[PDB]
Amino acid sequence: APDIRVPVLIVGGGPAGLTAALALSRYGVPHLLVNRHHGTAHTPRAHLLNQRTGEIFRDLGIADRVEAHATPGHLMANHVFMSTFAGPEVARIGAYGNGPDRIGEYRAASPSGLCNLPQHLLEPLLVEAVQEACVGQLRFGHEFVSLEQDEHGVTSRITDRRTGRDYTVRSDYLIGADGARSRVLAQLGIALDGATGIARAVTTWFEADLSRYSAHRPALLYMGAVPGSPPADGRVFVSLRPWTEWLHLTFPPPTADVDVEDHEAVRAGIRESIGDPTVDVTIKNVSAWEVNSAVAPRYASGRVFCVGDAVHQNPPTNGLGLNSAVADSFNLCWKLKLALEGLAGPGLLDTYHDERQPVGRQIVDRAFRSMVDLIGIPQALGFTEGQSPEEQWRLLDTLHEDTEEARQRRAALAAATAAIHGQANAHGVELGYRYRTGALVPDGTPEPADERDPELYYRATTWPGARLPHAWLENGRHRCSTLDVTGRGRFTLLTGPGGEPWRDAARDAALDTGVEVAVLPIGAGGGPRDPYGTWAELREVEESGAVLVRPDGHVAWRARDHGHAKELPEVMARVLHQPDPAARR
Amino acid sequence: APDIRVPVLIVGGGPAGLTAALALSRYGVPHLLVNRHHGTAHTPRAHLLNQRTGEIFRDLGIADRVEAHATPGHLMANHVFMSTFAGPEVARIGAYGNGPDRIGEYRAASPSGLCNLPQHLLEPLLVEAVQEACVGQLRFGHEFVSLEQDEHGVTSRITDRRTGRDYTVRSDYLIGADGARSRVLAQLGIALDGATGIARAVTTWFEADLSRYSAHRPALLYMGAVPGSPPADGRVFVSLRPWTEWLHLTFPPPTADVDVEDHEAVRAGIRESIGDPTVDVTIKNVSAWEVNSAVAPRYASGRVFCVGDAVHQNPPTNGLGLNSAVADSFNLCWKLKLALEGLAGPGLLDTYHDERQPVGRQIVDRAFRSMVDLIGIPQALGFTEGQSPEEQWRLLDTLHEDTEEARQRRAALAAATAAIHGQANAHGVELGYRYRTGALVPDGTPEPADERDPELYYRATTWPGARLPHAWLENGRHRCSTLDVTGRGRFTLLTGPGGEPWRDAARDAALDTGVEVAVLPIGAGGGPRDPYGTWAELREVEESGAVLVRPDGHVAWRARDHGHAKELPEVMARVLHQP
Amino acid sequence: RPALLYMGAVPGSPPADGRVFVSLRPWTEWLHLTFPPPTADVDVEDHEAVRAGIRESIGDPTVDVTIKNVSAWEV
Ligand SMILES: Cc1cc2nc3c(=O)[nH]c(=O)nc-3n(C[C@H](O)[C@H](O)[C@H](O)COP(=O)(O)OP(=O)(O)OC[C@H]3O[C@@H](n4cnc5c(N)ncnc54)[C@H](O)[C@@H]3O)c2cc1C
Ligand SMILES: Cc1cc2nc3c(=O)[nH]c(=O)nc-3n(C[C@H](O)[C@H](O)[C@H](O)COP(=O)(O)OP(=O)(O)OC[C@H]3O[C@@H](n4cnc5c(N)ncnc54)[C@H](O)[C@@H]3O)c2cc1C
Ligand SMILES: [Cl-]
Ligand SMILES: [Cl-]
Ligand SMILES: [Cl-]
Repeated sequence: APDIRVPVLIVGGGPAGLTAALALSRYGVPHLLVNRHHGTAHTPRAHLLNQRTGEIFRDLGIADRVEAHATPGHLMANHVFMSTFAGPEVARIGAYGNGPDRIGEYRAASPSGLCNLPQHLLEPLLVEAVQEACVGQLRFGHEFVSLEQDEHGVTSRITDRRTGRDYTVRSDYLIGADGARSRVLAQLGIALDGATGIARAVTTWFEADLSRYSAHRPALLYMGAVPGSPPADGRVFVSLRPWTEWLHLTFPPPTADVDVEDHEAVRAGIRESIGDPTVDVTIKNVSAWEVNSAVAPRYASGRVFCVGDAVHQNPPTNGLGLNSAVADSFNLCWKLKLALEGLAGPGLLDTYHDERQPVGRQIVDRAFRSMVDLIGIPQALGFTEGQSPEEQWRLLDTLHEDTEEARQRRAALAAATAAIHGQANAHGVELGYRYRTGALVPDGTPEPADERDPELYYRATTWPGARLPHAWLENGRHRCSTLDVTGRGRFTLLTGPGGEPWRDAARDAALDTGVEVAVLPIGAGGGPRDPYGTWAELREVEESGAVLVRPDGHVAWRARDHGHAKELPEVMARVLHQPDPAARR
Repeated sequence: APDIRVPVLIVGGGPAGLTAALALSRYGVPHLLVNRHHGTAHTPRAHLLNQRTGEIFRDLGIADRVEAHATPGHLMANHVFMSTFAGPEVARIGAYGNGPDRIGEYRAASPSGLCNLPQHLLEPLLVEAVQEACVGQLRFGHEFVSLEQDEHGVTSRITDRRTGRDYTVRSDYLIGADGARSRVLAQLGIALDGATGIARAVTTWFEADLSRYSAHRPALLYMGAVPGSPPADGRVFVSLRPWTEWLHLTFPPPTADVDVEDHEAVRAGIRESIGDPTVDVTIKNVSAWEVNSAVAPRYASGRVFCVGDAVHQNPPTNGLGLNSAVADSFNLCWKLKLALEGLAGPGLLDTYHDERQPVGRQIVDRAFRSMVDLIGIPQALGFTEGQSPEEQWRLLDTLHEDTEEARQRRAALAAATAAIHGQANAHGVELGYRYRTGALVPDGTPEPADERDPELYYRATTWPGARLPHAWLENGRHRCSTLDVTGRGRFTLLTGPGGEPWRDAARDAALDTGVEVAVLPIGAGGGPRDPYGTWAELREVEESGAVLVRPDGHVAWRARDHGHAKELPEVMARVLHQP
Repeated sequence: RPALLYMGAVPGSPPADGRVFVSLRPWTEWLHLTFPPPTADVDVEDHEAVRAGIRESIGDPTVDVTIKNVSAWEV
């Protein structure tokens, strides 16, 4: 006899969990979320919000609230390598699409920019949105202990940490959003692939007016090396509030004792990284963080689905962790809604693993290689163990000399610096991932490809599994994206001139499946216009064709022309995995 | 074969029709709206937004946009009777719940205030919200010509006025939102009851800095009488942007040359009303419009439903027309949504007329009686036709003498002033209307009644048919009304401690009817809190009981205790009029 | 749809009767350029004719138009 019955139990109220609660809130699905801690994040942790996250927050209706508090992209314009903050600079690249060679592609790719908003500010914004909708319930100070699942539901044991009293929750489904060392994932018998404690990071949150060393070269990341240090002893400054509020990251050797409470010693390390004793440093927090590089081989078992840091862990390079957490929960929730309605079978819920687990592998691999690229810069300079400050100042000074030695060091520094685009301008990784199996019906066309590095370069496509291309439309006098007039908990069929047969096809699809397909003509039927012609360029179907958009803004299917309209009802049945045991496997 | 097939055609793009397109947008219902004019309203027209409209705009997600542009309630604090604007004042009452004797009741009654936002500003906000949703389609410059309907739908003939191209729309339902002289209502064979041209009103929109004559007595309405005029020649000043943007209203006798383009003449008239020839007056527009008071005996026929000015017309007094237009469309759209999904029949759509026609009768009668009350002030002062300026100045001055004559006029003024509460503080009209037949199950309790004038005084109740009472809840640390956590396209069952049996009952109701009833415990089960205990006081059920709230914020049913749980499935089948 | 140049054509005009709006102070101060035919009598003092033409170019008579200057220029 269970204490609570609810359609969905969310375990964990970090970004992944709160994203799932907000999505289910927007879709009208009652849920309970339990979070072990009494409050939201009390330190910055992850901060970089990429364009995909920006699009998901527009769909969930919180983008304006996030933007009001976040650092804007133009104050993240560079990625800097330096000696001390007050000393000579080593190298610099354009970051986050601000450089003239990337800014066009970044603007064409999304209605959203990149911005910077740390977790102690983001999480309260998600909490407020969830409380305002009043569809599900948040319980902070409540700890998940264990689960059993069966054919029909999931029975979970929960502890109220204040009262010490246990209770049980019976749910149709459970979301594991409980972060690294997930108890939910463990209870499923799923063990991550990869290494644990591959490094420690010591992250210090502090206040210091460093505007004299930063404002002329605005950046999110200033990566420093104090002359007389081995190459591994890099000092990473992260701008949180230009140019007064900061993180400082060090990577202590495996055999160093870190006293997180020793503010005195941490303050002296930061003053050494700055190299200007007149800058007053106030410590706000110091945290030691075990860095892993690991990914779950399976994301789900039965009626339990794990998201975010429960199924992927990586170094902070690329800032992919937070963005991938948001996109995991946004992939899953519209699928749980249709299953709970009886409009989709367990076959649709299986596509969560099929679509998201390969992205988990991709981001863990990319973040690892970007962490290893960092040491290339001080190596190119000729920095090693056992060098005096004076020897390293001389290597920096002799860098610009008219010798064979200096020419080769300048070449090695340019090559080491070029590789940092893999973390500063990784547009293909951020926006260009495509689901190749899952809640989609291939059209028989080959995947578009070119000679450009697919990690660095995004290429807009309606190929099924791809995120729908962004184009500026106009609805009367209202400027709106292709991504703004799709999603929001429904399927949308984008059509054009000569697309009338799509209306009866969509009508038949909804009758056969009980799922509505909204028909939206662009540049026809009095619908939104394509003022620049950009949508006609990107849609890759003819005027009479169609692009079928899922509730998460990925393309489920496309059709060159209205010759394919009669396929739509069967396409929708296959996307929804509607349990037809005669249906064709 | 029709040109266009669409669930709902809305005819008319004023407040009523734009509200319907916004509600249908929020509910995900594809629709088409045609409006004969190429633009939204080009002059202020209706401006007073009452608390109930504020609540509906909170439901439809646009109340913050409206509030950013509107005059706030505290700047509409008085209703003023005066001579000239620059001359001596005659009388004053508190307005719109600003007086100390009404402010408490107005604050407890709603999460929303009253505000002032003219139609030329409000209509673009609704259009923008509809275009942003991109669920339905707006076509301005398109004119409805005629319809025919059958068992299965409605076929309308439309003309594109710029091209003269004609086309046909086949819709399941049609909303007539086409305003006064509704072409849609006519084609239904339904004629209004009440008179036409009961008067002519001349409305001048102008700019003048009158802060010196208004700031010390903030009002929406300054009602003046230039000494040497008959009582019927009242000048109504309406504040639009304190204190530089105004309307000036007059009621010329049904015989008089009204040149609307004669600006220099209107301008001279406004200057005389002000009584201070140094004030610069810039005319922005002059409009003549015929004041009616009629109400349709029937709001609907078959698959066609008429809202707002199509079905009720009244003088501007009480500003009920704009508010009632919004509440008509909000009553109707959630019922259409359940009808289109096959979860309700024509029986639910019949409740539109049953609920809203009686409110149309009430507002037309109240507004007429409020218009008639206005002449009572100048009459109390002893003003009549055929008096000189000096004669009327003398009567103003003598009003405060220690004579019997002056004692009597003083008493007659006070009584005529007290009647203006029926337009200035008519809280029971604005918020307290209750549906007694329609999409509701009466609980078998007698309707709460009391001694207070029910036009003036709102009495909060969960008696089925009433608007759900406002209480402040807190959901975690988020402050929210009972009205914020209900509505928004769904049925909600508010419960309390010992209400667990309502869980199984709502699930059974969903199985039998196909309509979800969201269960929301207050002060139990980790749900929203009632920090003051106000909700426990207003809910008029026990802790273990239930209040069933409709998508429009009205109560469909209540139950004293959890023993009534087993009744919820049949209650839901009767509210939805399932065969 | 922010622009320096908004080039209009009032339906029922010859192609050569283009109306060019030039944004000078977004969105309250403007130029309006026409190219009258070589026959036309241009009266740079008839503010009320010029005003009626701008209102026509705009297509919304609720927009108040205040003339600052009219000039004819030999291209
Ligand atoms: C100390 C620390 C510092 C970090 N700093 C950075 C950084 O600088 N840059 C960067 O890019 N990434 C960083 N990360 C990772 C980043 O914070 C995550 O990628 C991001 O929060 C997404 O995580 P999530 O919501 O999946 O999990 P989390 O943020 O870990 O949240 C999961 C939540 O579940 C709760 N929980 C755990 N067990 C239970 C249970 N049994 N019952 C109920 N609740 C439970 C936890 O209390 C926690 O609130 C850091 C991580 C940690 C742990
Ligand atoms: C000149 C004027 C001044 C007013 N001033 C005041 C005031 O000061 N105070 C006050 O309280 N009330 C006033 N009103 C009334 C007030 O505007 C209405 O109560 C309010 O507009 C709500 O109206 P609605 O949406 O029902 O209709 P409306 O605002 O009349 O809008 C209906 C729309 O339908 C369109 N239409 C008509 N026929 C067709 C067709 N065949 N096809 C397509 N579309 C069609 C019209 O173009 C119009 O835009 C005024 C009305 C008028 C006409
Ligand atoms: Cl804690
Ligand atoms: Cl938003
Ligand atoms: Cl709002």
